[PDB]
Amino acid sequence: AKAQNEHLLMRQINLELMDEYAAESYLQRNKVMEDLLTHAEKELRKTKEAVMEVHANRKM
Amino acid sequence: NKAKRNAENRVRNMKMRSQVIQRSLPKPTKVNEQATRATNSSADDMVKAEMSKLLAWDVDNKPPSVIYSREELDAAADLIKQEAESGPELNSLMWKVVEQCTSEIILSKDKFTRIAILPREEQMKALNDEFQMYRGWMNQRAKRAAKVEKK
Amino acid sequence: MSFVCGISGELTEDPVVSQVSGHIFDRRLIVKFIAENGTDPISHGELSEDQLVSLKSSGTSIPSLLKMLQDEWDTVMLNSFSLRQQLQIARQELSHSLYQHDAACRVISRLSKELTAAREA
Amino acid sequence: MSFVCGISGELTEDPVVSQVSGHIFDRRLIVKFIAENGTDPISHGELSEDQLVSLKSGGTGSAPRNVSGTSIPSLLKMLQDEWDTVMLNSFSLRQQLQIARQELSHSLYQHDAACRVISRLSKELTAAREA
Amino acid sequence: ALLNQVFKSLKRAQDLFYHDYAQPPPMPEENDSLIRSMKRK
Repeated sequence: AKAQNEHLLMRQINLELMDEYAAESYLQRNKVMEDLLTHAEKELRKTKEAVMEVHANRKM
Repeated sequence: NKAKRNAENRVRNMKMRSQVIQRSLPKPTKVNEQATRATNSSADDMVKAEMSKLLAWDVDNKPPSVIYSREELDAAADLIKQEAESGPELNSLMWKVVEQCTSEIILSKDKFTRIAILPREEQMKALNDEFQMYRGWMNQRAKRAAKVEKK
Repeated sequence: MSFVCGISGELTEDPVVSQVSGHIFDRRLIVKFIAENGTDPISHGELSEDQLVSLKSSGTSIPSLLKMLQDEWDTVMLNSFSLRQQLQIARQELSHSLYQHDAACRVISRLSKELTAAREA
Repeated sequence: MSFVCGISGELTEDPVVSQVSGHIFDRRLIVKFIAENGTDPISHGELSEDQLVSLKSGGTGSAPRNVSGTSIPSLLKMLQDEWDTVMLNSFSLRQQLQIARQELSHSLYQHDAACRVISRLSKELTAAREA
Repeated sequence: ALLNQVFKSLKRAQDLFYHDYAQPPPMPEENDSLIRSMKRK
């Protein structure tokens, strides 16, 4: 019962700090994650054309 | 007329207050009615009597019927510390015995007692209520945590 | 060898000593102490991260190690609670002692004034 | 690419790191800087074209980037950051306790104050009761 | 031994603070703030 009292205290301090900064850090996290998705879709599109170009050089 | 003339009075009267006020140390939220009971004959009894007035001054803001200068109290305090001797050093043995007291002392029958002197069934009731107090403190926190979490 | 950190009292994997006091620390705690408090933790003198001298230098089951963490974390938090509980008890003893002292000064003040009357009876 | 150049500030497509800098540059930038100035823009150390290595990703065996946010390293990291906070917290509590516990031991006059009251009151009584 | 004086002193201190016993032990402001500052850093 003493141990759980401190876990709950540290939980409160974490939650209160989380209330200050979670909304910003999650927004910042998404803004980084969005960049990876667009850059991955760039790589996906770039490699698709290269596969298609090989089909072209084969047919030609 | 409102700086130094009254700033002196602000600090002067603060030096008349008890050191518990001046240091902002903890002080009880209500003066225990048992803490003023005395045999009215020992030196300890009149010091306990005056201590009860100091507590009422600091807890209830009920000032004493007589007030003393810092000079009287410092002259009185000088008379103590010139008399007092053999003030014990802090050591590992002292740490051991104070820690033992914090486990040995529990309230029972609405009074603080040794744990080992109580009847066994009274020890069980005391430890039950001691545990139930901690479970109260947890639940008071957990509700606050869940409130913030839900948001 | 076994080295004990002055902050945590635990065996440390990275013992470091400060020139401002000569007490050994875990690097990570003392850097965080310096970064928060600036002083040496034991001598209270000014300290800085460049004044730190590095000292010279198995696994069993993941379900077991996770249970060793659980039990060890409960011990660390139990200690922290007992310190907060003991610290309030020390403050409660202290403030009581000052009240006894201040009440005794009022008694000694009261009696010493009354003792002047015996010279003019 | 995800690499951002330290000097141009752009997301580069020609990532190169130099051994003296420990820092990331565009190839097209650093070669002319070496040509015109022979110097690391960051540390102001010397540079030469053999000190430069170009970054790559997505080779065979290259693990998929974890994006789930949770990870074993990051959980162990924040469990470590909890532990450091609790020890430095506990250390300052232990220091606070030592200060309070020290002075209340030095302040243990109260029985000697009581003897002074006994001595004063008994003198008072003999001085009050002589007429 | 000193334990007698310690016990009686502590007993009086508890008795003086009797009505506060139901309060949980506090967290000092310095310690709460140094937790938060480390977390923010």
